[PDB]
Amino acid sequence: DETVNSNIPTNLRVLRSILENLRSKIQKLESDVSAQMEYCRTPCTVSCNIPVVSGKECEEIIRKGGETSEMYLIQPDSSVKPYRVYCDMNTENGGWTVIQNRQDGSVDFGRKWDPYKQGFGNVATNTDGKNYCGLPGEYWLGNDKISQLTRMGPTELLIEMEDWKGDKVKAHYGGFTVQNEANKYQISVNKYRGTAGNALMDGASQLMGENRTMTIHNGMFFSTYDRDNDGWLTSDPRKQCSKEAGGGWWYNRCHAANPNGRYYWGGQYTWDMAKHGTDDGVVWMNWKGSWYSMRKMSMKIRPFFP
Amino acid sequence: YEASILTHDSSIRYLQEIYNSNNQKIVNLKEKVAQLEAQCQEPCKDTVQIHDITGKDCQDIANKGAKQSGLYFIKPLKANQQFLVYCEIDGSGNGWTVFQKRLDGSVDFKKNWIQYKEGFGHLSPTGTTEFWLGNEKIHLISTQSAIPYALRVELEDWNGRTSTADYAMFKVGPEADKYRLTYAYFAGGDAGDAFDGFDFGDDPSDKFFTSHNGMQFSTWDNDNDKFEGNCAEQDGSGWWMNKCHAGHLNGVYYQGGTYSKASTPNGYDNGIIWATWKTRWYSMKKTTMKIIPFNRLT
Amino acid sequence: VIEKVQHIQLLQKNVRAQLVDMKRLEVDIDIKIRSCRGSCSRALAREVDLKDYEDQQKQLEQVIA
Ligand SMILES: *[C@@H]1O[C@H](CO)[C@@H](O)[C@H](O)[C@H]1NC(C)=O
Ligand SMILES: [Ca+2]
Ligand SMILES: [Ca+2]
Ligand SMILES: [Ca+2]
Repeated sequence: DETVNSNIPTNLRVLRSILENLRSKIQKLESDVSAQMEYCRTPCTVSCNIPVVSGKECEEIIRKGGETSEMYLIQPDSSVKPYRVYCDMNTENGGWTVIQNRQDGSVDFGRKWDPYKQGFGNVATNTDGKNYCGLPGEYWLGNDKISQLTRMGPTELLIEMEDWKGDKVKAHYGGFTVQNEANKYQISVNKYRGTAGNALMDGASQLMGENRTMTIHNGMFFSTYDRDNDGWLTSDPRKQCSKEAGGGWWYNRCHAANPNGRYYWGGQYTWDMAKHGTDDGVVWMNWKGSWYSMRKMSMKIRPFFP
Repeated sequence: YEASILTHDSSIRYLQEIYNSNNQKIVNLKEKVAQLEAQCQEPCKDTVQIHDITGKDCQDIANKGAKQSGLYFIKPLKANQQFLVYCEIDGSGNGWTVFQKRLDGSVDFKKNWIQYKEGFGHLSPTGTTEFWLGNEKIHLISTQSAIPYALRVELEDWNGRTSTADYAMFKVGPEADKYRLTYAYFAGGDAGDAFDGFDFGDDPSDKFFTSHNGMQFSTWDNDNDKFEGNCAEQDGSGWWMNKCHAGHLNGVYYQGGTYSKASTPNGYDNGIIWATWKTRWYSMKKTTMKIIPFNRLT
Repeated sequence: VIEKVQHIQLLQKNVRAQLVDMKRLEVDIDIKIRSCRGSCSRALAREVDLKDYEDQQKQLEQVIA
């Protein structure tokens, strides 16, 4: 009316600033996407000359002389064809077969079921002008292969992560197994020890009761945004633990940690940044809490020798 | 400065025109984004690939159709698992399985028994890498049920000059016999039969002390030489040592090829030498050792 | 509430929604662009400034009141 009618004008001026501001940020983004689309008319490339020494997996290779950490070819079993993998031969006596690796966000992890089944990403890359690929790329080996390796015999799992401030903690599991596809790659872990927090077996430290329990991954089934096999038993298509862009993991209701989450730059991220407000992203609540995305995350396995 | 309260209806109806417009563009953008995500699921293209064609050895494969050098998977009849190798296929259609390679010194050859048994170094589609296939593999290949094999030794100096030494009925034994090297006879070659021995003049037994036919393989951690001391160790390598050598392809890689006695705290002649061709103080610039069924060697 | 004073209440929420939506699109595009690094010849080097979005939000929550 009298003075309240003064808000209206100052108000129009505000929104006017925003709506015309955003309309520009959009222009910016559009420009940005068109550029990247052009850079994608051609791919990135690698030249990974294969090492001579080979074996069923990294442990056998290091016992056969392979002492350098790089890409190796392994034939777990004679039925299946040999495949490339990265071997960590330095970390804790080496002989670690890397099955999962995050470090820079170069690879997409929010994929469907089939790709998590076959594997995806870049295993290795060429190091400072060298004919062999000595550094690991970001990748998921593939459920089938992981299931086969862990079953070959007693297998232990080493999970490593780093925050955006340089800190590092580890998660060790003396026993680790992943069943085959018919069993929805059901996971089983045990004999923990570390500094990262036993998120897989216990659940989120920040939670209490049935909540700290429904975040337990041990014994869970594997799910991808296009294949629900989680702990949420309902018909509400809005409660599933893995939504579009989200990664495949051993979700319950829903998680304590998710090494396969979206790679948020910087670390801290909020609900209004996440595609669904849900908190996807390389999480491990037991150490950095709920809305923090690691800078480095990796999963390594090694035959367990008492 | 706050205008007419009558413009508000158009002004208000204006922010809406640029609001829905914004939402519109955002939708197309998201579509554009969907398309981008599609062009970013693939992995970097690896130049180095392996052919599918397999066989008992490079020849078996070459015959099957393969026509270009490159990495392949072979499985000799008696082998447990199959293993990758570097096949060389010429125009005449001869599949040479290479098991030793030198060309830059990037790969250290001062390795132990196991490593020399299992193999070390890297395989490359363009045969531009150094390696040792592995005594066990070489053994398997050269002792396939009733198949005489032939070993060709190719050298090259720091002047673009090459030479070759061929050996008929090449064979390498099993670990039980320390991968003993053996052959029927020097099948010729301008490189020279360095395996038969070489007279230096240091001793009256030189020839005897430097012959390689029949010699077992040695590494510092597994002395099998004909010397009261350790050949493989002194030279710092793995090889069929006698006392010690006349032909030694797994030697230290001396850049320039020319080295002397003042090259070590003992004056050892531990380089890539082959007495019949150049002097013992000349380490080759390149070295390749390949085999192929004798019944094919012209 | 008069007609006009009611058409504004609508927008205020609308923009607040479109702001959040854009803030999200921004992060989504950043993540996806970076994930092209492992597939395409190169990746558009960039850096999002959530700050401007963080300011326009409050700057709007205040004027709504
Ligand atoms: C479990 O979650 C519900 C809803 O967020 C909450 O009310 C309850 O307190 C939680 N349980 C805990 C940790 O007390
Ligand atoms: Ca995807
Ligand atoms: Ca469900
Ligand atoms: Ca001796």
